[PDB]
Amino acid sequence: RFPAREFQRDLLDWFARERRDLPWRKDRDPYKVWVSEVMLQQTRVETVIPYFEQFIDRFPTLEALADADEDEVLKAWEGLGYYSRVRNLHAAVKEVKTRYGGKVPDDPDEFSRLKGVGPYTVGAVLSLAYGVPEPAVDGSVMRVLSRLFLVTDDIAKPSTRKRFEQIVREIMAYENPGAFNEALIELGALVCTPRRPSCLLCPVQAYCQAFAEGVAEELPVKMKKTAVKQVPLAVAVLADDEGRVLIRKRDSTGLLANLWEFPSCETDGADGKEKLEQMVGEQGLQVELTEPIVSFEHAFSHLVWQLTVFPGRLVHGGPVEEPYRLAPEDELKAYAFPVSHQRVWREYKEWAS
DNA sequence: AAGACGTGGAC
DNA sequence: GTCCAGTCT
Ligand code: SF4
Ligand code: NA
Repeated sequence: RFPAREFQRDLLDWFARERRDLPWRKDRDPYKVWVSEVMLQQTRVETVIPYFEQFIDRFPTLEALADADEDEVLKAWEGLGYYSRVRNLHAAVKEVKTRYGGKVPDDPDEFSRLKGVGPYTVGAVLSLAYGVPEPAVDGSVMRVLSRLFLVTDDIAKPSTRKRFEQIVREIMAYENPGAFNEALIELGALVCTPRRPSCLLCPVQAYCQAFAEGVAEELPVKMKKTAVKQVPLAVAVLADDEGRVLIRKRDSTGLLANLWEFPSCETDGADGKEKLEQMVGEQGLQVELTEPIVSFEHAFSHLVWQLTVFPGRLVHGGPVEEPYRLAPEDELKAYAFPVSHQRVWREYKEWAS
């Protein structure tokens, strides 16, 4: 029904000619392939490249990552977003070392069991690093296959991904699965792009039903994103006479987990300075707050923070208890802060000067 | 199933 | 402004 060999030949030959020389493509070490694949989840290649180089220089082997402190690993991810990815990777490499002696499982079922590894990552790492013929369907590959085969099912449904995986299992080049899987990904990045695909240059134009019917710009089908909640947030920047600043570590469950922040309160529409003073008072801390110096927004995928920054002076009436920490200005650089709170500090320092 | 979960480009 | 670059729950 489908001329698989003709398709594979046109695809893999194109790939050998156009493949980009990306940093994680220098070899097939499973640890390096796995790190790159996790960083690339909902993150563009050009964004990842500098993070990857810095991460692998700090954590050159799987055992190095496993043996590192969680705060050092989070700092190496700082700014990349979706920070549970790195907490899950860190737990997963620890299990690979403790349990499997440091060798990344080559069994799909075993690799699939590690935290942060789902169907795409299983297929990506095992096909590239070990030759295992598991499909590696990400959103780009879903777009490619939805066009090639004129599939109009919503690609957000998990069932749709399962259908695409079966398609790949039938058309795959079982002789070189890693190259086949990489080539579909590279086709989606360089040719079969979300808007204005370059169908006239495409190596597999011969086999594309969407091109035949003239509807490539209309695939894949995907539900429009649900609007997000708006969340007002009040943030205190508190310094003592010696210049040190009060920061606190977020809880390990939920939004921006285990990152550091300036003390803050979801006002839920209430007065900021009032609610902020109640919260700090609950702790050795005597604090008087200033009028707000700036307000700005910060987007997440699922909500938007509306931040207002309030300066204040801290006088020590007791010890600073966890989760809080008193940090000299010169030491703040050592802590991993979300981008929102990086901006809080930037705005505080511009106002001060 | 569908919401939680960051951030930044390209239109 | 919209859309795009997976996994846990
Ligand atoms: S012909 Fe166009 S729509 Fe079809 S796979 Fe190639 S770039 Fe995509
Ligand atoms: Na998993």
